[PDB]
Amino acid sequence: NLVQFGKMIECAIRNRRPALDFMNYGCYCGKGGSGTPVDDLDRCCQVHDECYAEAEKHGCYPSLTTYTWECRQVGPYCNSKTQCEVFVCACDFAAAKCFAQEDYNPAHSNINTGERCK
Repeated sequence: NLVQFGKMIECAIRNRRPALDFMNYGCYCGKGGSGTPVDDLDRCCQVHDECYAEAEKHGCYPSLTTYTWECRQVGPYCNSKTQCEVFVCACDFAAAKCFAQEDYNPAHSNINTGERCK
């Protein structure tokens, strides 16, 4: 669920920035979901959106999913059981690792998505 994804980001990126930074960034970081991603970080978010949308297509509801995971020395680690929770944990896991790897450009935060993401 939302809080878990937040804690998972924090874990992956070693609390280098607030998880809240990833909620208003580029064309895809935040809720939905259009145009060309402004950079590879934003593309993390696009792939994440696609992942959730696959999950929902198959009967999961990512916003209602509370999965099982742990923050380990090596990073976030999914330890879920049911199909949906395994699927949704793995969406969040790939996005969090992606965020840890990619550059965060402050000029790409809080962009006019109305105008720049069509």
